[PDB]
Amino acid sequence: MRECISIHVGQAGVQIGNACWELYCLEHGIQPDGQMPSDKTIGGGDDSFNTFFSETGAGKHVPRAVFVDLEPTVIDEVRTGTYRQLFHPEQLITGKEDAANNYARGHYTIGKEIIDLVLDRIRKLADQCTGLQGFLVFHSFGGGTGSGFTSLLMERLSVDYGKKSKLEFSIYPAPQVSTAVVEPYNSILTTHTTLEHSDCAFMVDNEAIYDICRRNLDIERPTYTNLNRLISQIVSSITASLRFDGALNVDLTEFQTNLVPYPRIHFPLATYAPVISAEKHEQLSVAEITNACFEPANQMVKCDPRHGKYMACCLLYRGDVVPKDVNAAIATIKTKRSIQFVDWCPTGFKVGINYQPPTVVPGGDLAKVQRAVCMLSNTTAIAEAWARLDHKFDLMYAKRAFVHWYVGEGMEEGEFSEAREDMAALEKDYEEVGVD
Amino acid sequence: MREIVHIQAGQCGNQIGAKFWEVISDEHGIDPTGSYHGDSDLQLERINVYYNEATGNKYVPRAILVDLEPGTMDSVRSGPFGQIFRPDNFVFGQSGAGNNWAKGHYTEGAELVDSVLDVVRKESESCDCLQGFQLTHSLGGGTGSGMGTLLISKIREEYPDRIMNTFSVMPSPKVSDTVVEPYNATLSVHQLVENTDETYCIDNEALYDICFRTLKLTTPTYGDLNHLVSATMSGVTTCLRFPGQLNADLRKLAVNMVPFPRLHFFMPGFAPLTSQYRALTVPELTQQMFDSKNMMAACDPRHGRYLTVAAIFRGRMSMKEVDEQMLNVQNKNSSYFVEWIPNNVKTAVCDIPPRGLKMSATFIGNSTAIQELFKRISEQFTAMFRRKAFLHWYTGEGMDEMEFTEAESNMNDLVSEYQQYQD
Amino acid sequence: MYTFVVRDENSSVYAEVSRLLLATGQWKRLRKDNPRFNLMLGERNRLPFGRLGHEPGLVQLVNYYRGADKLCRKASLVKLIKTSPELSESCTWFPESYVIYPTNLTDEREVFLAAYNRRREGREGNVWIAKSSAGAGILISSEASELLDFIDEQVHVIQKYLEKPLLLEPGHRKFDIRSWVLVDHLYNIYLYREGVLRTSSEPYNSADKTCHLTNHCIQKEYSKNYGRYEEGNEMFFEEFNQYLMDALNTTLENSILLQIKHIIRSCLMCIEPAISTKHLHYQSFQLFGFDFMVDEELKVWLIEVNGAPACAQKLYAELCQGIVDVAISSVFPLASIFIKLHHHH
Amino acid sequence: MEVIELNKCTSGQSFEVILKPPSDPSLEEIQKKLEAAEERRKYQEAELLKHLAE
Ligand SMILES: Nc1nc2c(ncn2[C@@H]2O[C@H](COP(=O)(O)OP(=O)(O)OP(=O)(O)O)[C@@H](O)[C@H]2O)c(=O)[nH]1
Ligand SMILES: Nc1ncnc2c1ncn2[C@@H]1O[C@H](COP(=O)(O)OP(=O)(O)CP(=O)(O)O)[C@@H](O)[C@H]1O
Ligand SMILES: Nc1nc2c(ncn2[C@@H]2O[C@H](COP(=O)(O)OP(=O)(O)O)[C@@H](O)[C@H]2O)c(=O)[nH]1
Ligand SMILES: [Ca+2]
Ligand SMILES: [Ca+2]
Ligand SMILES: [Ca+2]
Ligand SMILES: [Mg+2]
Ligand SMILES: [Mg+2]
Ligand SMILES: [Mg+2]
Repeated sequence: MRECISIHVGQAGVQIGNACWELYCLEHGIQPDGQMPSDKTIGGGDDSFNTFFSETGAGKHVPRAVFVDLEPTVIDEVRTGTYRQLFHPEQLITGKEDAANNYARGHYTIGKEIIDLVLDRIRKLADQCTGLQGFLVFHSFGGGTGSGFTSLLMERLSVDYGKKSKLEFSIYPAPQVSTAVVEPYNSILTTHTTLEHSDCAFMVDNEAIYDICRRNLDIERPTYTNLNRLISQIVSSITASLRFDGALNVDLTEFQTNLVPYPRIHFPLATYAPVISAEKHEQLSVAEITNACFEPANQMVKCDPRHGKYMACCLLYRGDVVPKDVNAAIATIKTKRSIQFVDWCPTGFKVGINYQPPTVVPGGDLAKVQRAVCMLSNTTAIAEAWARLDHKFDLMYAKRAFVHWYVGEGMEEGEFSEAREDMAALEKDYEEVGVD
Repeated sequence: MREIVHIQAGQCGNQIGAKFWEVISDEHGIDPTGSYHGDSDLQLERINVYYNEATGNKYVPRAILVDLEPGTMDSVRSGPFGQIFRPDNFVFGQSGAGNNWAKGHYTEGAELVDSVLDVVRKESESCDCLQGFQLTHSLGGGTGSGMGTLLISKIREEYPDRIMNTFSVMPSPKVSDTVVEPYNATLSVHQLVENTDETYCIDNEALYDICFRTLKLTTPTYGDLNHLVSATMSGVTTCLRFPGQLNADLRKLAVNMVPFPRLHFFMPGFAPLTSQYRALTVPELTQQMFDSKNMMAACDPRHGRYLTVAAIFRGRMSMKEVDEQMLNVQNKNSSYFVEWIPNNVKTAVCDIPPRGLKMSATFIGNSTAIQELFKRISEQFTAMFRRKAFLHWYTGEGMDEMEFTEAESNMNDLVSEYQQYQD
Repeated sequence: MYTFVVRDENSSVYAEVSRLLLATGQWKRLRKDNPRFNLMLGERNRLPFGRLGHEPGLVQLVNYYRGADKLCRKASLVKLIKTSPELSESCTWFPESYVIYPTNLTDEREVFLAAYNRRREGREGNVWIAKSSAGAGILISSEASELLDFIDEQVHVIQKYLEKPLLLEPGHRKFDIRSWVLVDHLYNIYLYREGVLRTSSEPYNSADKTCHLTNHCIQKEYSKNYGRYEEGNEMFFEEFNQYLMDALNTTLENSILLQIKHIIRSCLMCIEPAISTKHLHYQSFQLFGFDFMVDEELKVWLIEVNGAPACAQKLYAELCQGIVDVAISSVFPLASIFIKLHHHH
Repeated sequence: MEVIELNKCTSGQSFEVILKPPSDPSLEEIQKKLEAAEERRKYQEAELLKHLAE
């Protein structure tokens, strides 16, 4: 058994992390006070769920997580929340004044004064791990802390844990729920400095999650709570192999091996199905949910894979699914869908099935389903998200709009063009792989 | 608790500031004695932003009252909410400023500024996390204009890493006290350009027109004008005084609203403005919110372009419909929003409406059309300065004609800076 | 009050469409860089499809189908027909074609020569034609050596030249048929009722490319009989149908138009899965120009498909109005000249 | 077409289906950048105080 440490940075990271660990406890039968009745090995054990939970002598299962935010308001919710008993206070790190949606403020000015404290707390959880695989980092692109401080943390982690893998869960900015105009700046800045330090990053576009909540859950004006519930389901499907017995994606290294042949192109596209309103149902079959994995309306990032190429593809099923039905659905899909792989990669799918059906928070918006699937595909079409982000960056930076806020924090104007040039190179790489 | 320190200076600043504290005290359920008698926890959730808590569960406004004359502050102390202010926070002289910027900034104000800074230091020392300062004042007088900008300069020196915000009343010949107001306003504006992060430009010409043309007040008074300012000030600070996600603090507001450091002068708007029990639909609020007749700067928005816009909706209403209407306004009038700042319009909704209204909307716009306001002041300034008229009032306080020439050039530069971004 | 932007100033078809939209008083044109638009008349090359459908509260429509270039490129069309089971290499309405890459750069040089030798040995007609997508440069020869050497001198394509074309009388001249097809956001296939025949003004000689190429520009530049028979070497369906009845005792519908409609459906239905915007965050429509060849046996052959075609002068007003009616107003209603080719989605 | 590496356990099973064969900076450097940014802030603030002193 090898442990994983979860790091949640900023409001988006903390709130999403709070929803994920709530889902983890429900899936593993862990009560809010930390007691796990099904865990017969009291105070220890090397079970699959122990990769995410440590055990005390009193039987409490403590998540291997660190919560960091430059403002105390959001983390104070966890301190007095339903699962406040899970985390000891050392895991919750809060500042006083946040990054004010300013990458430079979160990276240089305020991050410099708290970076050592965060690492020391991380070191405490690392000392409890017999073998540490790496870290899972949750953050937003647009926030000052989520962008600026995450990039600083990623650099230090590569220094102190050079042999450990690092995976990202990143929230792509969407104007419908955005809180700052400079989010395109922070997104590109944090991507530039984190690109070499991340082995695999799962981007979630708030626009896609927002529309899925409206379209499929009949939510008129989705809130962060609605968005995070859906996001935690996708995250749970992705990390389920690390927490349950299985043979696919059993460790963080396998994610890079199965999804990332080219290190820079490490942004797999996530597609989830089915999303069913609890207020509403005809249960969908294996073929129907598998076919929905190729509908853009169900993707975490709105893009068209038909006009890109695939480098890898994993199917993660939860519920009543047998391999025979998966293969039959795949055969039909190939005869109706435009699925183009790169010539230097096999045209196939890695399939993982967990018999336990997806867990839903009681009283939530997602209805219980007999079977669900999350598809992780490394498609060049996801570069459309970079193109949108880069265009907005170009519009503002041409006039130097808002640049003085970053320069005032000690950042140099050249870093803007340095980061933009890196994004331009990244866009070029995607076009070479996916376009003839 | 991200505290804000409030300062009101001069006759106009204290009269408007007093009404403002009266308005927000009612919203937060604070009586004139400082006791809380509300019925919702949203009122007290961010009460610490503007109020200190004392013994006996009392709430004392974090406000400092400044004037070179005692008359107006004596009225405030004897006013409705006079007893709620901290007695030691009344800092006043006796000489006065004579509607003279030099007296407030150089001679009379200089003698009193240090004692004001002592009160500011005392208030700041007891802050867990100080956001910055907000100042209410007029630019046409001597104390608010002259001593107010001197206070800003010295506050910035002692607190360089804090946000400086002002509600600044712009003089107008329509509602005027002395002919030297263009002189005082021009001198103050340069100070604001350098030493403030956010300035809400409130034009007495616009306030009078709204009272006369819209509210149907044939003989508006200063009290009537201050009614609009109180309501506008309450609306613009709504995101600061109640839980929310957008523009919840001074620095985040500045980051969203100020693409260039010197272009930080905002046009405020309020809706509805009724001369009264009729319910107002969300589409009606949005149209009136963006209507020039509801603006407080007496500038035509169609004469320029919006760099950034902050919208605040208050009351119980369909947030889905609010998003639709806001998107409709931008899409139907996209030509008036600069395309090089994508998604430059941010909308916030607060459940608690203002007193007497089921719902309301507050508009904060950073428009290049504000240059019309500075052009008007510059023309009035030059009309007198070219003949050196009334300069002796200022040269008698030690000022030189060169300082007036520099102020004239600085404001013309500010007008030119707005012009380049409007094309 | 809908909004639209113009990003292709050289489009004669959509210049009229833009003019008609403004004439309705309900469409407002924006700057070409303004993102808050309902309709985009995008540019031909590198249209930013990835930035469409991401504007909240805006239904966005564009006048091109992403991925349609597979059907509107010389090399792409040949590859699509051979590799698509819906069309197969045994396609009967498409001339035998081969994609040949220049030697200075898969390729089908050896495959092309294998079929060429069979015709030479079999005494059959062995005349081929070479062309590319970078031309105004077309070579017609009966010797394979000249064709290959010419290409080496961009990617070209070689296909069998129809040595027995249908020749109009009087004149003994060659011609080609242009059909305009509109595909809306629902992927309905609308065929404009009015077609044109770009005829050659010189007698056909099977033993000079003036009488072999039906290009309007070539006929108006290298032909000395331009406009002799019909105005601008353009014969419309009304006249051509009358000629078929008088000369061959048949109608345009039965002899030719049925095959044309069949070919249009086969091509568009083949690529429907790859380009449909049925479940996409933005919607697409596009106007296509199909060029057909008719042999002496009244058999219709497909030459190429144009993604950005121009319309006949007399037909500009009617066709552009139809575009606004069924393609733009269908998605943005305001305050038939087409034939619907029904199919299975 | 081909199913390979079929692994079965109590909680589920996994496999692979193939349809077609194929055809860092050091801590010293990090601190230098952080300290360089902090120094630029001090220089900018010092100039402001110099301007206010005048
Ligand atoms: N999906 C989701 N997105 C969120 C959530 N909270 C914030 N965001 C997004 O994150 C972006 C803003 O970043 P934040 O995380 O709020 O900022 P921060 O990391 O706390 O950094 P600061 O500037 O110091 O506040 C916006 O685009 C929001 O849409 C959340 O709970 N769920
Ligand atoms: N295989 C073939 N058999 C007979 N004639 C052919 C032919 N290929 C081309 N042609 C002749 O050459 C002409 C021009 O060919 P092509 O369609 O490639 O030119 P182009 O691309 O310049 C026309 P447009 O762009 O206007 O559709 C045709 O109109 C036809 O007369
Ligand atoms: N809106 C408003 N404006 C005022 C009020 N009192 C004065 N003014 C304006 O302020 C300017 C005079 O400044 P004033 O505050 O009286 O001078 P000070 O006391 O020395 O700061 C003139 O342009 C007046 O129009 C008031 O109560 N409300
Ligand atoms: Ca155990
Ligand atoms: Ca590494
Ligand atoms: Ca004195
Ligand atoms: Mg935050
Ligand atoms: Mg006065
Ligand atoms: Mg052509």
